Amino acid sequence: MRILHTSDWHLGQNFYSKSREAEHQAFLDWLLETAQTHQVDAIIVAGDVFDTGSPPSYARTLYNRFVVNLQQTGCHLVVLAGNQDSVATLNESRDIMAFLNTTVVGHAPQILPRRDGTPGAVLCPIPFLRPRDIQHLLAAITDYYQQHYADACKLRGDQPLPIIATGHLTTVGASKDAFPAQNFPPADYIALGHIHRAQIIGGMEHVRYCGSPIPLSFDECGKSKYVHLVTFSNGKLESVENLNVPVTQPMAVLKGDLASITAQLEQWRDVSQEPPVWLDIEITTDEYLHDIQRKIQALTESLPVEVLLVRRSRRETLSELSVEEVFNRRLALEELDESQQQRLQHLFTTTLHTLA
Amino acid sequence: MRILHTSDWHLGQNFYSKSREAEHQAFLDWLLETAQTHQVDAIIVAGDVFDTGSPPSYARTLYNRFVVNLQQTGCHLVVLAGNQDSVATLNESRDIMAFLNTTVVASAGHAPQILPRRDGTPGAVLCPIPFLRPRDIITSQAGLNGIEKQQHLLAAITDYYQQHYADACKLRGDQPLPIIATGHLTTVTLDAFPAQNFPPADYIALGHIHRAQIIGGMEHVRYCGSPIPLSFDECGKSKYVHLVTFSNGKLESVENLNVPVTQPMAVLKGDLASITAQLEQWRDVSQEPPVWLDIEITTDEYLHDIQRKIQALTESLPVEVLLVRRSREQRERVLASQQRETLSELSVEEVFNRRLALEELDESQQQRLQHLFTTTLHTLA
Amino acid sequence: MKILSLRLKNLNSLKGEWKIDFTREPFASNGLFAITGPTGAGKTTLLDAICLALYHETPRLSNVSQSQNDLMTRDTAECLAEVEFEVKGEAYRAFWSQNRARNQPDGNLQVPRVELARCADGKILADKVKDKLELTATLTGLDYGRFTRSMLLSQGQFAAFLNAKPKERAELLEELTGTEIYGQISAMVFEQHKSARTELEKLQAQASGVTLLTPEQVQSLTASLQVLTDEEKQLTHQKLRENTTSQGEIRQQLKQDADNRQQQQTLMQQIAQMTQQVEDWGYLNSLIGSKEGDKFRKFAQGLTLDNLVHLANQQLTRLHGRYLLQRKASEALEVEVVDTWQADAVRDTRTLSGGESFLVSLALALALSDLVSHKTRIDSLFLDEGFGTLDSETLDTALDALDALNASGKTIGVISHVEAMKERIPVQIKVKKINGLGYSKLESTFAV
Amino acid sequence: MKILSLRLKNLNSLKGEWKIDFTREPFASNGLFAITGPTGAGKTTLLDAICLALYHETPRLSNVSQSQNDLMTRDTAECLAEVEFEVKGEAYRAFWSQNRARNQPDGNLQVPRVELARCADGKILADKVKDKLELTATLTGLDYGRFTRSMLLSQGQFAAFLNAKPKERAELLEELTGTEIYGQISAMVFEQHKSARTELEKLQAQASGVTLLTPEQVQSLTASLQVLTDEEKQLTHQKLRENTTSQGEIRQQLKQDADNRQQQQTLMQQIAQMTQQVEDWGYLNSLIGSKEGDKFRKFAQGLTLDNLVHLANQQLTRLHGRYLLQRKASEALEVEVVDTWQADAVRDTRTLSGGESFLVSLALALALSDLVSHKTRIDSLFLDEGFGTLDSETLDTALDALDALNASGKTIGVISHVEAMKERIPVQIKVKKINGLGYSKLESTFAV
DNA sequence: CAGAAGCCAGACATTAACGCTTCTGGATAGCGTCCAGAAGCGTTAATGTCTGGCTTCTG
Ligand SMILES: Nc1ncnc2c1ncn2[C@@H]1O[C@H](COP(=O)(O)OP(=O)(O)O)[C@@H](O)[C@H]1O
Ligand SMILES: Nc1ncnc2c1ncn2[C@@H]1O[C@H](COP(=O)(O)OP(=O)(O)O)[C@@H](O)[C@H]1O
Ligand SMILES: [Mg+2]
Ligand SMILES: [Mg+2]
Ligand SMILES: [Mn+2]
Ligand SMILES: [Mn+2]
Ligand SMILES: [Mn+2]
Repeated sequence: MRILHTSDWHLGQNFYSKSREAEHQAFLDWLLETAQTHQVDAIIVAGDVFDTGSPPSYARTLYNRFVVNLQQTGCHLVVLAGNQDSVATLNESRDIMAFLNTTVVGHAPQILPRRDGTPGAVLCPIPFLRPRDIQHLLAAITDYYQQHYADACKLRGDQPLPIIATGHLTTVGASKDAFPAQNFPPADYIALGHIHRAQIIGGMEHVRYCGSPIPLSFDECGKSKYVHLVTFSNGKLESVENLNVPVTQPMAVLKGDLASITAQLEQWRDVSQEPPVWLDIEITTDEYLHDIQRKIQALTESLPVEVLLVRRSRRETLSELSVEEVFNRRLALEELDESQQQRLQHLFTTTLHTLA
Repeated sequence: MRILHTSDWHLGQNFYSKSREAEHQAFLDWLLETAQTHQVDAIIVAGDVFDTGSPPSYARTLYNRFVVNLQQTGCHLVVLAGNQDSVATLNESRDIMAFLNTTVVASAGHAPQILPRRDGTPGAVLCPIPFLRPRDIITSQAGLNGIEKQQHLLAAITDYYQQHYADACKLRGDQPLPIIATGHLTTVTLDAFPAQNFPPADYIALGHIHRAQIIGGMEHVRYCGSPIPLSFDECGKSKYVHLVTFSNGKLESVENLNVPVTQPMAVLKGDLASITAQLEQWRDVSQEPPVWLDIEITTDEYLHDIQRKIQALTESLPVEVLLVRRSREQRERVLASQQRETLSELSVEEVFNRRLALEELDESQQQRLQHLFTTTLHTLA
Repeated sequence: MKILSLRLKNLNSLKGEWKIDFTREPFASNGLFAITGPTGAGKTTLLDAICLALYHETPRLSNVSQSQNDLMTRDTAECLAEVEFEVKGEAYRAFWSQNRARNQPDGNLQVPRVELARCADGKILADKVKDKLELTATLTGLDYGRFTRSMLLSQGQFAAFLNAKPKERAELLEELTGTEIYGQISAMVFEQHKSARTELEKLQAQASGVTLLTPEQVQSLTASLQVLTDEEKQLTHQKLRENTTSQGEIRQQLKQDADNRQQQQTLMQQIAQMTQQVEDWGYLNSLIGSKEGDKFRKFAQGLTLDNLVHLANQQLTRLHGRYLLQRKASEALEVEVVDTWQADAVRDTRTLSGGESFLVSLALALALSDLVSHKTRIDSLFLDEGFGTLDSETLDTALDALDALNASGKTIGVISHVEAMKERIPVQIKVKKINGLGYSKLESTFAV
Repeated sequence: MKILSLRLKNLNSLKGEWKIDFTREPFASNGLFAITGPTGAGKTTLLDAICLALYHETPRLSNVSQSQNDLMTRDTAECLAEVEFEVKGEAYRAFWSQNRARNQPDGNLQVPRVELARCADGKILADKVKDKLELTATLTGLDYGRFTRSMLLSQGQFAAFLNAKPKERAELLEELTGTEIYGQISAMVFEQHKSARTELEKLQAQASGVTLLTPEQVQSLTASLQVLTDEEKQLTHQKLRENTTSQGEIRQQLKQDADNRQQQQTLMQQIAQMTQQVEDWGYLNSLIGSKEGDKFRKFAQGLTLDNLVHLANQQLTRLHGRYLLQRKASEALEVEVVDTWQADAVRDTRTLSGGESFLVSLALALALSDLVSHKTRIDSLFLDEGFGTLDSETLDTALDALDALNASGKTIGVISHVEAMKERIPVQIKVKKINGLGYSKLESTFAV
């Protein structure tokens, strides 16, 4: 039995005063076409469908159109609640979504039917376990997963249905507290999200990272932009497959001196390709931002490229400095001592977290 | 054929920081029960489904629950766009509401559609006209005038209605099917819509007026009105929802259905004694859901500490005071004084008498105030 | 109040013992003159010198004191400004000076030295800053807030009086023509009302600080007394004290509850009695004012404003027949212009043109100065700027009006960058820069 | 963002409909132009149409609405103002209008009708005030607040930026550049501190509100208990009843006192722990954070005021080389003037002459306009009266610097009264005053 | 060098900047509901002003 795995869609993300409508729609259409071609049994997503708790209108339209197109396929879709994503906006359509042959999410394991309606496998729906819902928290999440696995085993009994586990968390041994990797319940396949970078973990295919299907940042613009296919054979794992995704908005990163980068922009000399290439600029010179931007605009206005941000690799503009750095600069006039500064920085982190 | 005529739901509206979710859910379940009882086939709401462009989450949950519950009966639902709401917020669910046999016609340019009956036979022909934003039907032109815009917009909307009515008539052809048309505009401070310019359709559903009433004395143009009171000027009035009987392509009759008042409201006018007397009448009964009350004080005396005196008067009863008002509008000044008087030779007693002469008190508190000011003046000598 | 002499040292661009006196022939001929020169030469400085000598403050600097002093010329030791003025029939002298740490071009600033004395009398009327301010205010009849918009009209703030909020506009009219008691009585009334209200609030705190036993608790305690007493009559020594001890517990609680209610009942009686009085105190406060003459001060000064606008109308008709002024039907102290040509337009001063607003402000200042001619007469006027916005076909009429005023004993000294009056005004105090050295000078006849 | 057209009717004093287009035989080049005429002849009205039709607020009148519409000329019942402007190679169109009751010269007013539209497609993008005033700001990159001090230096407000309040300047800088996250942090830390302080209170009040028996009374009750205890052993039945009854009164008093004491100890432990909590927020609220985001915003805007003054110095060097602005070490951010001629003399901005202050303000406004250049380009500037105070040579240098600036895309418009400057300027939109009727007219090529 | 004018270090009456509280006009209305703006009073650290100890120049 076949499953498509994806996570960190992050619809409605304003990428530096830009939009993602066209690339989101293209990726969704590609996903539908691939699902229809491969005759996949069901679709799973590991949370973080929306950027924030109040996504823009077009994100809702994209998600609804995706679901409507999925209806004609007849497959099964399960949606989890992400970390930044609030469950309030997901629970709104829960009643309609169930009527439209898809499930959204404390819950009980559910049997996943095949295309003909026969029971194919069982999944473990676990949304983002909020600390209010549940050292102590590590044991809480561990034995919560243990209880869910016990419930799934009780539901299975002697049935040949493979067990699938879902979750939205980070684990040890992964790179961009942490649930230990070895503490996983003995399930056939466990799906993880919350990390846009797909990577190997645990040495066994029972736990795999799908990552994000779209570039959330220039740092993650690498080739590892895959979507995982998991296949099953008579109740046992068959193989794991990875899918290359198309790109409708290439990302380019530039670094070096002004002369070197100006030479680099000559590669895109009036190519006139239909997707405008978005540029990330990293200049090592000491020239001020307010006029180095004018210097860059003195050349980019003719090329078929668009400039997103300018960064100096190391007076200075507020865009160069972060909130934590400026707050630390504010603390230079006060006596940090030993604990006062620790308490103040912890409280400032709490305030910046509770602001959004 | 039976159809429900309602509008101005205004879901998620905040009324003096008080939510309307309870009464909205009560009306939704009452409407569903009435639909099941009367065996309706299609329901039309004539706009203002959402109070704001970005309604809160619970309003969306209420709307989804209502549409899910209406799916059980199998009846058709038509959702009209108002002016307060968001066309994008309606279109984000218009695409998916099609699978539920419900239609959202927020976007302009919607073609007429056949309303099927419960037996599957063609019942009527829709003319689902939402609120016509000027940005979707007219084009800006220079060399304009102050009042030319209103006439141009009126001509454009009249032409749109004429064209849509003609298209609906030619689509229905010759079958004796009733013609239904929606509307979310006011109809006869020189901004209105002439009554006679509506096409001679079988029945016209007009909204955006919270008071249910008939326009121009013509029987097939009706204002559904609000489902629940939305301000203190309609607290004492009963809201209505219309059902329409259709057969053989012609209108037969309509009947008004009283809306239960789950949250009673009242308004008070008068001086302190009258307000207290009217407020104390609630001591007999015990309202488990608190009753919302308005206070409109019309007097001339000070009433020091209104916000505490009213609270003390209402503390012993489950009467939630929401707002107060007083006839505070008053101007004060020294008159011309014959253009000859000067402050140097004028007396403080005279200026005090002039100040008090503007007030409506005559002797009762006048003597006490005069004695009080004499005492105040005597401490600086 | 006409100025007799000026003397400055190291003020702004100017550097070194520049003394001018109007007793000489060129200034005593008519009393009207003009000042010109390059921008920044010191045209405003030589007019701000008298303001400093009189009120220890400048229109451009909030204050000058032992700190943040910067009015002296850069890299100098001592700066002083001394003036002589005649109030009534006698001339006085005002003096101000400031020194560095040790007369070096750098160091700490020392406390200012002030002396107000009578000319040719040798009597030091004052030797301290505050006493000097009080004495000069009493004798001249002009505080800074009245002088800086009745006698001198610095550039940029000429429209301040028309654009002044009533809170600061009413104070000037209160200070003029006497009658300072209105603000005092308003402040005192507010203070006593605040006292009579805060006394009642504490009684409310005591009212809600007394614990009262509920009627259910009262009856339950009383019911237990009957149970304890009845079980006693059913009779051993052990249960005698057992019921009796519980009997005593209930009796005190009822006694304490009665005592708690007794204290509350008396206090509620007291609260009721002074409640009726504080009601009238608040009612009076609602129409007599609070704190710094918030209300009823404008009510008192409306008549003075009416007299001032009545005089300003007759002066402005002589100046030019474009507008008339009268008080508008608003609670705030406002004056609105009347369009003579339309004969019906009633518009507020906020919509006036720049030149017309300047003319209205000048007319108001002249009428205000002439209003207090009875006590502490004012016979001087200075205009830093404002004639620029006027065209040649109206500036001539303005100069003719100023000449008509100067026909009397009043002395008017104007400053303007416009060359259209270089021949109208005979006397000019030329000011020159020096080769871009950063300093400036003037005619050698005034140097010392 | 540059202006391509204008239209008005009965705006302030211009009866009939008038329209000027900056795409004709005049204005063919981007050369600077000027408007001249008699004072008070609607000279600023031509500059008021742009501001009104863009931001619903004239520089003089605070707002225009159904009430207090003093803008309209008398004996008229309708007015309107339309603007066509271009940005990023595309053109838009703003609009504003208002009528009276039944098109009569008297009666109440109607709600103004507005419009924002694209001139290419012909569709409209806004029709309500509350959305149009935000969409125009988002599109042009500047709202009324940034407009009035970045591309329209109205008469009398040229030095607004220099003399503006530090909070206003910080708000302007943060609104022009940067993200308001600093403001939200500052305004929210104070709310958290207020919540913590309020919840800390009402616990001390509860602790102090419960009456406790003093230790002497506790011993007095205990002493009476043992005193009543001894004679009951020495004991009759009636005596026993009254004796043990008094024992119960003391016992319950001691019992309730201990219970009341125990509750107070519980509150003290929470308050003592909470006193450790309150310092978490007190120091944070003192260092940063306040209502409306003042302290943290003012601290953060220094890093961008440094960039702004760095740009301003470079701009001013070619305009007036006598002064170089600097950012002085002040808690309230301010610009500091450094004198080149006086050997790096440092002094406050408030002690500057009118012309030099105008130059500094103009340089700062120009640098502020050019700071947002990388995001959006502003190619218009209409400086109003106040430019004529300069000396001829200084005015000539300023005009030459403006001409040098005009080599770029900026279409500078200058409104003043200098005869030499008006002769020098090629294009003049002359206004003709009427012969006493009170109205004004334009050239016959503009009326329509 | 002895002593006086000048310079440097302490308490007290204003004062200007938030902050709270109340009141009100504008954007919507078949002339009604909040949202934002303004005015006025209360707090408080900051500051100018008056008063008491060291130090260089005149006799
Ligand atoms: N400490 C100082 N050092 C040098 N120049 C100074 C100092 N204080 C003030 N100035 C100069 O004094 C001049 C005063 O000019 P002002 O009389 O105000 O001119 P205007 O009459 O044109 O308004 C200015 O040029 C100013 O820069
Ligand atoms: N309410 C009004 N009705 C008619 N005309 C008015 C009204 N308010 C102002 N005006 C006219 O509008 C003119 C505008 O002056 P303006 O020329 O723009 O100023 P400036 O001369 O400072 O540039 C006024 O001088 C006056 O003639
Ligand atoms: Mg000057
Ligand atoms: Mg002007
Ligand atoms: Mn993610
Ligand atoms: Mn997440
Ligand atoms: Mn409505």
